[PDB]
Amino acid sequence: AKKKVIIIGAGIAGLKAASTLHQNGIQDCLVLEARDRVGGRLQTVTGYQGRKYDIGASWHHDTLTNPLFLEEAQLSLNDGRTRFVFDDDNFIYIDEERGRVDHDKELLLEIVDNEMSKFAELEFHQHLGVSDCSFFQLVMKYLLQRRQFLTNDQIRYLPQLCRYLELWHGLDWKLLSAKDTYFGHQGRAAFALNYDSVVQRIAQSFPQNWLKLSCEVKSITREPSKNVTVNCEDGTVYNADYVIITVPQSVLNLSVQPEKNLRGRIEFQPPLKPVIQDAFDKIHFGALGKVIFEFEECCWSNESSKIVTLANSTNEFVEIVRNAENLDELDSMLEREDSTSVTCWSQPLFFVNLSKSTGVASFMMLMQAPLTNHIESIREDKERLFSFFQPVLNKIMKCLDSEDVIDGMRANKPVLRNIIVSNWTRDPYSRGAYSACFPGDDPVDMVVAMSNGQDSRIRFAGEHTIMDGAGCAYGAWESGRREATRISDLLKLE
Amino acid sequence: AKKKVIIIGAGIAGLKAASTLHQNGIQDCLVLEARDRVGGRLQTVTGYQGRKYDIGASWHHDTLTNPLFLEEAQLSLNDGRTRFVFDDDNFIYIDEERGRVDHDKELLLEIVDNEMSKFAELEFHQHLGVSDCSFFQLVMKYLLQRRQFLTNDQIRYLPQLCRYLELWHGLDWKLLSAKDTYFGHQGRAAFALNYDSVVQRIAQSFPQNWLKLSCEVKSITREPSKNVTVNCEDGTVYNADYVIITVPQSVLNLSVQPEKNLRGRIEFQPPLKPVIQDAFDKIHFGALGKVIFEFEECCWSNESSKIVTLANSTNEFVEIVRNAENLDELDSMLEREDSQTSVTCWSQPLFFVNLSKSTGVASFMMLMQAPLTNHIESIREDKERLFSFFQPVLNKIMKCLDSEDVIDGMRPIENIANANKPVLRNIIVSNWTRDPYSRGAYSACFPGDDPVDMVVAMSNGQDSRIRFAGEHTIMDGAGCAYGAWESGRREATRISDLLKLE
Ligand SMILES: Cc1cc2nc3c(=O)[nH]c(=O)nc-3n(C[C@H](O)[C@H](O)[C@H](O)COP(=O)(O)OP(=O)(O)OC[C@H]3O[C@@H](n4cnc5c(N)ncnc54)[C@H](O)[C@@H]3O)c2cc1C
Ligand SMILES: Cc1cc2nc3c(=O)[nH]c(=O)nc-3n(C[C@H](O)[C@H](O)[C@H](O)COP(=O)(O)OP(=O)(O)OC[C@H]3O[C@@H](n4cnc5c(N)ncnc54)[C@H](O)[C@@H]3O)c2cc1C
Repeated sequence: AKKKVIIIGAGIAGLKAASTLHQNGIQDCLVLEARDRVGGRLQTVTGYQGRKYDIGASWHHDTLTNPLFLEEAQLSLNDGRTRFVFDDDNFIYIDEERGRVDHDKELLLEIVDNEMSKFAELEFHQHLGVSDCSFFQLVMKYLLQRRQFLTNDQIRYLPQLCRYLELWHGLDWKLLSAKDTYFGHQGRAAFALNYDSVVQRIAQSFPQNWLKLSCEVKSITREPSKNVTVNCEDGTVYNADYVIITVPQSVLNLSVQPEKNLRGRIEFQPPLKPVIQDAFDKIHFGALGKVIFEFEECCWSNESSKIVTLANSTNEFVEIVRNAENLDELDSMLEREDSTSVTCWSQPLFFVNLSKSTGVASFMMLMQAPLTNHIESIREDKERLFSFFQPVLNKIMKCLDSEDVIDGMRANKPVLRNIIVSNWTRDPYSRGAYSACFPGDDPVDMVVAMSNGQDSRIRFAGEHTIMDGAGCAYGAWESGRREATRISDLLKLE
Repeated sequence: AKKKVIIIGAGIAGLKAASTLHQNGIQDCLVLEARDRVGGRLQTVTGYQGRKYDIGASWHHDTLTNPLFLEEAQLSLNDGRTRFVFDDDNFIYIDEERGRVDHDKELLLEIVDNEMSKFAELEFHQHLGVSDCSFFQLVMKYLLQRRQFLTNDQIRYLPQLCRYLELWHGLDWKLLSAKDTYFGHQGRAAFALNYDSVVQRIAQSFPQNWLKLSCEVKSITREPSKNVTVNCEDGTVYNADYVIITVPQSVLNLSVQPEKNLRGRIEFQPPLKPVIQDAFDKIHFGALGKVIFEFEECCWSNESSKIVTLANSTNEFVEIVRNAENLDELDSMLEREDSQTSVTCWSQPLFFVNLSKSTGVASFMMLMQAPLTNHIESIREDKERLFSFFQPVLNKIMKCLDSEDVIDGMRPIENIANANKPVLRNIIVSNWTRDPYSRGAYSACFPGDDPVDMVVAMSNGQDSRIRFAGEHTIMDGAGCAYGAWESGRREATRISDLLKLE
């Protein structure tokens, strides 16, 4: 029961940490995972007829700089096996009443969207001391400043188009920090085929007996006797020189709350430092969610792999923008316009057309908080799911030269065979999708507190513990490498 | 004759400087201009049937932050005049063999173009700075690094597509600094209608008797008796407390040469300070050119106002990229290919503005770059040769825009007319490379250039009395009309406040 290093969590951060420790000659380590599987928020599920889908992470982002992707790419150069596809495409944008709205010669929405993004960059990325605000408020500020140079249809539709950013963060635009909204992407993203192959390679790169599944860690204690004690729910006790904690930010947040009996919650003694505890006030957790619609066969146009459905907009909104004297006045007018039920048209949805990129007759749809929570709470009511998404699904088919969807879950018409829904908001070992900023948040606080450790022996890794690739699989992966490398170096000094 | 301020040059920098002096109550100033007109590199010309075109600057750039543009926009709110139109559009890209190549579900050229530009940003914004190279060299590196993630057609057409940036700098991709190639476009640009209204509104805002046209300044002397003496070509001598020199960088560059006989050259006594002379080695001058094609009427598709014809590309290039081991071998393989013809309309990218969609005028405004510009400008009076040169791209554009080949109807006596076909009526060409008072288009970076040196040396002045304004003297809006406008305001405000305080 005496270990060099114990890693809590077998997601990509934990797996890479173990892989790195082995690579550096470190022996007698343990990876403790609460689930009966490795991978954490990397999970590939099976659906209709053995079709595979990533229900967690699915893209390699930032392929110009992503060190994890580059490893996959180099392997692919050496054996010629396909591990990923570049599915970056020209976005189709769909409004309920107007239909297709992308690449329009009069609307030119993509062009004003870039100006909007330039506006956002200029608001923050030249200055210092600028107050943060919601993404919604930033768009309203843009419209107010540029209305003289925008058509009515541009004012109506542009705010709904730019909300695709909600699906980068997993948050509604009024919940989302403007300051953190517009980050740069370092090149195209590559769709993983699939992430389980990445997980399995890393998992196989260290001794297989290090791994302990179905092992929920319940407490971690530092005796002044240097060593760290790790208590598991099964009553097992371990003693380690070092400890790398990779549980999600959301699960870690449970430690600073009194209720002990929460699933996933780790009791720290001595308690997590105030800098760590206070950092939870300045960073939050988004809820990107996924729904997979599996069809019998593709009878729609494969013009694009990328399709976004726009939430409904109004002409009354345009009149309000043109008539408002200032931001404050704009806020008042929009409130009185507001004063129904959430539908599939209440928010933007991002649909990936897998038929074009992978040859599979399915759509992978991304949704955001607060929709994600409501949908995941009914993930087993398939009739109710179909009735909710039916209007957007039918509008999509229409715009893709096809016809209305037929419910075949129990000609050239699309037949829906199965629906798969994510569970991240309800799973106690993830409790949401990934770290995300509300207006006023400062992610650098958490990253600093996390990467400086609780003490020299108690360390942290994971998507929420690093700057580059923050929120992303490659950031989690790098953070794991980081902590293991540090510990490797300290261990050889003995 | 004794003057408070003498301004050399009546371009927008010089005009705004004079406007500013008058606005702040300064009297007895002079604007000495070598040409028989004001406006400098702002010039609106008249063509077929009274159609007007800006043959110099035509866009308000960076409309999010452009202070000249924002003043224009405020004026239109005030007086109901149309001064501009937003003509940013989705680019139509045309290759001679394949036809339209834009927004293509297989090629997706715009997407990898975006990636290349991100690659460029990453290349020159790491903490460790790197050596500059040509835009060409940068593009090749991208292809060599990213070939695993690019299809054959992407490798073939992308490098031709990206060369649209040649028409922003007025420079061939092998002549252009990669470091300065990708800069920030702060919002959409607005097409001016036209820049002559801008010139007239500033020109009319100071006393007309301040202006002296056809007045070439030949020397500027700072008497150790403290004032500045300005000598003109005709022999007229002037004395001033302050002088604002706004002649182009290309003309100012002549001052380091000894032969006084060079047209437009100004003799400085004492000579331009070493920090100024040295800055000329770290900045150069591009040659953006223009050709206007005027048609009888629009019989082409108005899907977009923005059209770019790509220079010819080969599948052989793709094979070379796929088979190269490193950068050195890639250069050798390309240089052999380059060794194994004449210059044509397909030897370089050309940027065509379709004025019919944005302005309702049945004409195209085409932009060209060095080395092509000076060659075309040299034959500007030979319409039939001009037509013959551009005929293949004009025809390819018409086909791609659902029309027919172009008819030469440039001679009125011939009574040429047609319904279905595009009838060319007139061709207008710029002359900025052969005009001694411009000698090119605007400041531009060769690889290794650092424009900061010139801007600093210019903004600090030759001394307290001898100041500089113009597009080449300012960081924000460098090269641009609004940079020149702001620089004029800058030097005049400085002098004006100084004079007020006495
Ligand atoms: C829907 C969705 C889509 C995403 N899309 C992308 C994408 O396209 N591209 C991308 O790069 N990233 C994406 N992400 C983000 C990415 O998945 C995360 O950044 C990354 O998976 C986080 O990995 P991690 O190792 O840091 O944490 P995890 O992968 O969650 O691993 C932490 C492990 O700790 C374990 N654990 C928790 N508590 C205990 C305990 N008490 N005792 C023992 N073990 C415990 C958990 O079981 C978990 O497996 C997406 C995420 C979601 C949810
Ligand atoms: C083809 C072309 C297209 C362009 N497109 C754009 C565009 O789209 N948008 C944009 O913002 N800018 C554009 N520009 C750049 C823009 O025109 C310049 O940045 C701006 O006009 C410079 O003005 P200036 O007053 O600084 O110099 P100028 O306008 O050249 O004025 C300097 C004056 O000095 C006078 N002079 C020279 N020598 C003497 C002398 N020896 N004695 C007395 N007077 C002398 C000259 O006659 C000249 O009129 C373009 C330029 C060209 C050439």
